[PDB]
Amino acid sequence: SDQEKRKQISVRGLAGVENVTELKKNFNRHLHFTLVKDRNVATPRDYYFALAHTVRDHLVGRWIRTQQHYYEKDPKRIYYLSLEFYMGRTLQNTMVNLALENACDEATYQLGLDMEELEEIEEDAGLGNGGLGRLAACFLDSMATLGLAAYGYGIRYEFGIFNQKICGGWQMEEADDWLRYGNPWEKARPEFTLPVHFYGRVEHTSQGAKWVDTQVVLAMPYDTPVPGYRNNVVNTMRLWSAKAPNGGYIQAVLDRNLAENISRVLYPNDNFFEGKELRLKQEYFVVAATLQDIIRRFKSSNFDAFPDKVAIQLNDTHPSLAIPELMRVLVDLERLDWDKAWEVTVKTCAYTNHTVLPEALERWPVHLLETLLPRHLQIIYEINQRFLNRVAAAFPGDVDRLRRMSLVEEGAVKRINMAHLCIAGSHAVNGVARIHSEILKKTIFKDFYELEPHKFQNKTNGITPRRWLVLCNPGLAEIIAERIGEEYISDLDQLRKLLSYVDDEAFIRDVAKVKQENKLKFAAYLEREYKVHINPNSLFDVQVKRIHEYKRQLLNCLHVITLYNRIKKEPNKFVVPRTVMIGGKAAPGYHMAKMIIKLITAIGDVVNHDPVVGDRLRVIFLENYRVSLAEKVIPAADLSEQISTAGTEASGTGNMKFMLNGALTIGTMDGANVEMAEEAGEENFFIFGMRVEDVDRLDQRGYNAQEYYDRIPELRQIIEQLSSGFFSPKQPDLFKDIVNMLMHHDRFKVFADYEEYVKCQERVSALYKNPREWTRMVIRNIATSGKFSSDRTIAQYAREIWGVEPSRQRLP
Amino acid sequence: SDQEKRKQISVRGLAGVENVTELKKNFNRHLHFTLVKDRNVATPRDYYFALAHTVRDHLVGRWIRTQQHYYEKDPKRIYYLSLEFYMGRTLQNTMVNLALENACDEATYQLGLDMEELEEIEEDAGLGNGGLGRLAACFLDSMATLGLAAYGYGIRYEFGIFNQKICGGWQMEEADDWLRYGNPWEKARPEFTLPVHFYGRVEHTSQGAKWVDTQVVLAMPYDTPVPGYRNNVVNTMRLWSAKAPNGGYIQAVLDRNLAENISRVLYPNDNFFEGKELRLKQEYFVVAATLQDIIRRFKSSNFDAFPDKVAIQLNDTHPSLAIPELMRVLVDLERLDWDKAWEVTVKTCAYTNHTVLPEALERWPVHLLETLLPRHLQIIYEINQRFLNRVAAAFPGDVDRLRRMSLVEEGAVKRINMAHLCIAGSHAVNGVARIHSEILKKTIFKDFYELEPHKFQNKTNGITPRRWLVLCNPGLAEIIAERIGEEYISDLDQLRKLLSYVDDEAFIRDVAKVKQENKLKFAAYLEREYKVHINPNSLFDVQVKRIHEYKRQLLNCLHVITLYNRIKKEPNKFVVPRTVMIGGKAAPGYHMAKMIIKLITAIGDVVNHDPVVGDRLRVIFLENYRVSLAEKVIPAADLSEQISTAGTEASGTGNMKFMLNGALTIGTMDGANVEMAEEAGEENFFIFGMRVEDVDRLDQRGYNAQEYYDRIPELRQIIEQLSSGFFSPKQPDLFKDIVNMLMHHDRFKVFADYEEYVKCQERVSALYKNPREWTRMVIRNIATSGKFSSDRTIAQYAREIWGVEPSRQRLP
Ligand SMILES: CC[n+]1c(C)c(C(=O)OC(C)C)c(-c2ccccc2Cl)c(C(=O)O)c1C(=O)O
Ligand SMILES: CC[n+]1c(C)c(C(=O)OC(C)C)c(-c2ccccc2Cl)c(C(=O)O)c1C(=O)O
Ligand SMILES: *Cc1c(COP(=O)(O)O)cnc(C)c1O
Ligand SMILES: *Cc1c(COP(=O)(O)O)cnc(C)c1O
Ligand SMILES: Cn1c(=O)c2c(ncn2C)n(C)c1=O
Ligand SMILES: Cn1c(=O)c2c(ncn2C)n(C)c1=O
Repeated sequence: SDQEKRKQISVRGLAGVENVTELKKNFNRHLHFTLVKDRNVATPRDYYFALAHTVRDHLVGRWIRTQQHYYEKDPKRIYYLSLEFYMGRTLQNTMVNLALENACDEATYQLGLDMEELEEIEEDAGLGNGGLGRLAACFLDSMATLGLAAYGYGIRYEFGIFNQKICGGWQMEEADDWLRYGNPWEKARPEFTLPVHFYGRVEHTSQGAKWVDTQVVLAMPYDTPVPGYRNNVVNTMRLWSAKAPNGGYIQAVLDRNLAENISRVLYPNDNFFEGKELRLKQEYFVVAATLQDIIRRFKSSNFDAFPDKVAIQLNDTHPSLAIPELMRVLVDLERLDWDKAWEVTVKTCAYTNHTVLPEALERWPVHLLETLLPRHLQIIYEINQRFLNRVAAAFPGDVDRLRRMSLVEEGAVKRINMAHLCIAGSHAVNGVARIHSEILKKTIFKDFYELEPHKFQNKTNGITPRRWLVLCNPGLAEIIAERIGEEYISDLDQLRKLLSYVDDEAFIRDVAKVKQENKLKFAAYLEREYKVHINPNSLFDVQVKRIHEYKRQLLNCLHVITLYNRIKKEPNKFVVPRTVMIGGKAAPGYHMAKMIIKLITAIGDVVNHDPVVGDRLRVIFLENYRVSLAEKVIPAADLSEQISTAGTEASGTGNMKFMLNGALTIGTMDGANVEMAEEAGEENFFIFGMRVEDVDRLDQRGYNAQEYYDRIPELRQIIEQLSSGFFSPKQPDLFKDIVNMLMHHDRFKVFADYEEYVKCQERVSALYKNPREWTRMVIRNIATSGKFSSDRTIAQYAREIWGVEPSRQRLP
Repeated sequence: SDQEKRKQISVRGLAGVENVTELKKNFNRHLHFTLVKDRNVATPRDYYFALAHTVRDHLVGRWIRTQQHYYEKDPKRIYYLSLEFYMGRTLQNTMVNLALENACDEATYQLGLDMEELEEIEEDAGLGNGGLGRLAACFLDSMATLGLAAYGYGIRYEFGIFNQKICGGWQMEEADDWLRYGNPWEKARPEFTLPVHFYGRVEHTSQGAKWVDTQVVLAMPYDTPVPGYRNNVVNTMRLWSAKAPNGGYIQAVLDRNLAENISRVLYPNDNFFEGKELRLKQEYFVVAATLQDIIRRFKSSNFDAFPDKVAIQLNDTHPSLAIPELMRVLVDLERLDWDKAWEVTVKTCAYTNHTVLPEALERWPVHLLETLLPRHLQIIYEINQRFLNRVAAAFPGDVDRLRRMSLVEEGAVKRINMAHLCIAGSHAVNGVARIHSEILKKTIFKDFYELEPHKFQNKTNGITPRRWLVLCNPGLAEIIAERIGEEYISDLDQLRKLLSYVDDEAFIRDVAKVKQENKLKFAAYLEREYKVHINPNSLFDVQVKRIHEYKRQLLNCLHVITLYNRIKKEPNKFVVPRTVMIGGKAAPGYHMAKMIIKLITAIGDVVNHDPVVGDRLRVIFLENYRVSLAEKVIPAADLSEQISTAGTEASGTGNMKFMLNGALTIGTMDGANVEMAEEAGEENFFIFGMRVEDVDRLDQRGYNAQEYYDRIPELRQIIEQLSSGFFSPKQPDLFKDIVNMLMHHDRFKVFADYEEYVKCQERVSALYKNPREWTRMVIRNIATSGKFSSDRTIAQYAREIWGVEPSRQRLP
């Protein structure tokens, strides 16, 4: 009796067995009881919510069963700490991974509703800036699919990356109020709310050190379920929210907003460091809370065993404070000896580097750290002293090496090099692509690689074949399925078997049919939502990614102006029709990126209205590029632009998405482009321009953009057009800053790759003129994209870093 | 087909038929699917939520059916506009009104859970300061129970009235974060979000006037269901939330908090005007949005008929801007002629006055109104000019009357008298108790009553017998039920039949048993939650209400010190044991009220620890008095303190709650005390002190507190104790401000009612010495409390103001 009567309370029976009858029944239940509405007044969004709740209900039993499982079994747990999780929409992905997509589709049909229309109501969970944030998301999905006891820990931003609008040809930012109508996926967990301390001071009592007189901010966790692919595994992504603890009474209540501002907005900086204190607060916030929850879970089924049960993976140096924080807790609170604590920390943490550009790396002024986190700065200084002590003993007399490896950067404003802190405190540091990992060992991390070679590894990036194929390209996924089955969805290497169809007329006809369907659908979407008309019988040339100087959208601009100038030159000469699409957001305070977006639209203003050009060349800027737009435009792309200056793009992932969806790649030998060309065969790729050693040689003697301007008539014509106001009649000097940078301050040598790029583009159109051959080369790409599935990347992290074994064994 | 297939989507079948089996089934469903939890990790609060969701599900079918009904039938709609709705908890009230209390109680029993424990997890929706806010709440409940198409419109405050804590004997305020774990009762309605304009300017174009260049703030409505008593009627309370519309990008996103601050906190001022701009914003916010929604509903099944379909009731002058706003919309937007629009407005609005104290009435400086609401000030000036024109024609030559009746108050700071605006723009102005309504006609509103006598009415306040008897006092409700049935719950006048039992030994034994049970329960609650020990065999003397000078808690203080001094004087003389309880909150910036709370605890510090006093007299301050605490302490009260200075308390409602729950009243002839004494018979009451005419006479010759001090030795002793530091040893002069006020600046003549009060208290204890006679007099009170049920008050408002007929006919 009594406590035995609570056995009734169980997950035992849910909404049935996963079919149409019960699904409709539950959709109805949610529409009336959850939305307190009826068919007469239900709005489309209401219907979207009804469906989402019905679908989420299917997650619960598995969600609870999975966490119970990890508790029972107690496997080593993997913690992915990141300040970004670019998740995009969840509805379709959840249905796909639970195998409910067809049933929901039928159920909503019989209820007279259109599921596709409803799925469009859901807005992106854009809690990320780009690559790094999307990778976290692909990683969550792969770890679930691989049966890993993995937890994604981040910040629940009230406002994700701003929604971009184009006004007058310029980018205008708008707050991304994504939680306005609520979030059907998350589940708050008040009982797990934790305190995070700021400021205060440090007093050294008999015992040890004490952090006193601090300002407290509470961290409330919100759980979102992450389902593996049909294995009945549902993992958790825990995002922390800032809550105030509990000039007059009124103002004091209004001021609660100050402490809760911590989790308000995602800093919109992609590959750029801004040392704003609010950002440092967000970083410590997610770290402190996350570590408390990790230790709690560790204590609930001494610290010697911590590394055997815990793996903390740092996505960049953003959550690097986890290293000194873990030490603070172990030494200050758990009273462990410094060295034993240090051993534990290094064995627990592993750091992932995502770039090599100096401006993108974190260097926090010490004054900011001493006022905001006094004891962390003290611990960092002690970590430094003991680390430098080791290099001094390993390289006696090498004082300059000491200076270069120090965690502290002397100068006008003393700063703390976060990347150095991570290497000292992690047992593994990794690059995200073979070429990037190698550059790390030879350049920026060279000193460290010499002191501890074992520490450095490579983990080439990936994307999940679920969201990035099955989800976004059902057509491609089905034709691939009719030939080789469905086992590829969680074994992408099987795509290899498609090579056997390179000469199959049916498959060749199918691949091209699917691509043109997607191109048709995307064109319909653009005209409906933006009243933008694009020629579906043109070659879709697409470059989507954040606007950057290093990504060289500018190089792409030079090419489209060349295409236009050549046409005007020889109007009656035939050219492969092209629809050049460029999309991506610019960080708010990044002037040049904002100038580039304006140049793109400026070019379009001329090109798209020239009667002699007509249907032959259209240049359009895809507004507000985000995960959901990527799922639409990438499957409709013919040519994938991946033209970053060699050695600047650590890896790239969009490149992989394009390859997996039937697009041929034109790019440099940079990041993962190198490994993609190796997998398909360079004969099936469109590699061009300088190689890393080539830019290095150019650097040694000096890059003089004037030389290329003096030597290339076609290039001179374009710059003259830009300078003279040909693309800005009403404001002639509008692009002077772009021209000036190109001519005298181009760190990315655009002019130096112009000629080879244009010629390589000629060969792309030459191949496009032959559909059959274009299609056959596409096949050889898709068939070799298998190594770029995040399941492979994750399996390597697991076995080579975390020390855990992946598994595709389903749960009941 | 197609649209005929959507007929399936219906409320048709819910969680069954309202019994234990299905209830458990649904509680379980909610615990797993709604809370994403299971029995192993479910927290008590989780269980509280599970139950609340299960119960709320029972509301939906009725909720939808009721609104559908009003749409179909299209009755005249009643809109209750108020800046406060003191709703307290909803769980029990919902169960009670739906007749699910027993089933839920059994269902939770079989699931091994304790419903009472779970109900305590829910916190108060304290969106009110006191009487005025509670009245709105009682009114919502009565209008539902009476089958009226009524809508409560207010502001969804993120923070209700602060939670009061006592530290060092003083009140400390804490933000009331009532939405922390969510609100299971409300349902947001994004699709009904509306824009509210501020600042800007007015330009007069050909057509008319235009309000341009304004700052916009969005108003998102949240619906809470309000169930009638077992009639299947569920009405709506719509509360608006502030949302920003859509120094750098980051700061701009953080600054969204400024516009959303509008609905952040409830101003904690009870009976006091503070002209803060943020308050004016809240007032316009609720008015603008509410009126847009009202006109929408009016247009969706010309304006001549507006008054026949709409009734806007102003709870005080807080939402008075509704008058100029309705004119603005009708003239500016709907282009109606001024006079036709004015006719419409007056016929639509009716104003309710709640006080007579000058400091509690609204007078907004014109400079504040011209910058924040330029066109409203213009419309107010035009309303004034035309109103003054009428009085001038009705009283030719009376220029001073013009000056006194003007909506504009000249002087250093020109201001707008809101009360005057309401009288000019309402077809009915009403007081809240017979004596109050009469004072209005003779004093403050005299000029207006002379110009338009038809306009002035009285509507004596009430409380709902559901929350205030059935809910809070099940014991009393049951014994009353076993004698006369249950029809009284919605026909309180039936309580009259209890007079027939005044000499029934069974009933007399029962009434006293129920009261002692409640006294026992309350004592248990106080010791458990506050480790406060109270003698259950003492007479519970209780004064709970907001701390005020006019409510005279100070007079009560003088009495308890007298009780203590008399005991010390004659230690071995027998005295009726008393537990004097005083509770209530002080507005943050109200010094004297804060000094009073400190004096109360100070007195307790001496009294409660004097060994010679022992169990004979205990003085305790009930911390954080709110609706839920009222439901606990009032049913356990023996003596109800209602001692405001005659003519200051417009009506009071707590007085009614005490009478309905078996407590005898000691009070002045003020507010509704007068009508309560009339109903029970003054022989069954404990009326004392000056009458209105007595304070007026004292005012004419001047109030000299020194006279009473010179003439009353016992009074002199107390003041000497206060001044000398007897109740504040460590800080001798701690209460000098209280003494000084009493001696020379007492607007409420405490000293003048001291003697009669003490003597009247003697007669209370004389009666308490005779349980049988005390109980019989209690019976005669409860049996005559029937006129004070809000159902009666509401029925009068309906028939005499709104022009609609109440009804107890159930819906299917
Ligand atoms: C006690 C062991 N855990 C387990 C079996 C969980 C569970 O049943 O979760 C289901 C409701 C999704 C889960 C958990 C525990 C308590 C409150 C809320 C959650 Cl969510 C966690 C966690 O940290 O999240 C566990 C852990 O490990 O400490
Ligand atoms: C179209 C007529 N109304 C009606 C039958 C309602 C209803 O079915 O409500 C149920 C979901 C609780 C209700 C309504 C209408 C549209 C969206 C949300 C609500 Cl809530 C209202 C309202 O203003 O609240 C109605 C009104 O009158 O305009
Ligand atoms: C994949 C992805 C990225 C990263 O793209 P790269 O071209 O590798 O820089 C950025 N944004 C979105 C929305 C993505 O889906
Ligand atoms: C009824 C009520 C009031 C009003 O009480 P009065 O004594 O009439 O001033 C104030 N506060 C609460 C919590 C109430 O329930
Ligand atoms: C110079 N600069 C910036 O100023 C910048 C930026 N991203 C954001 N900002 C503000 N990037 C990438 C950049 O190179
Ligand atoms: C003088 N005074 C105040 O100063 C006050 C108040 N309520 C709030 N405040 C700030 N009351 C009722 C009051 O009489």
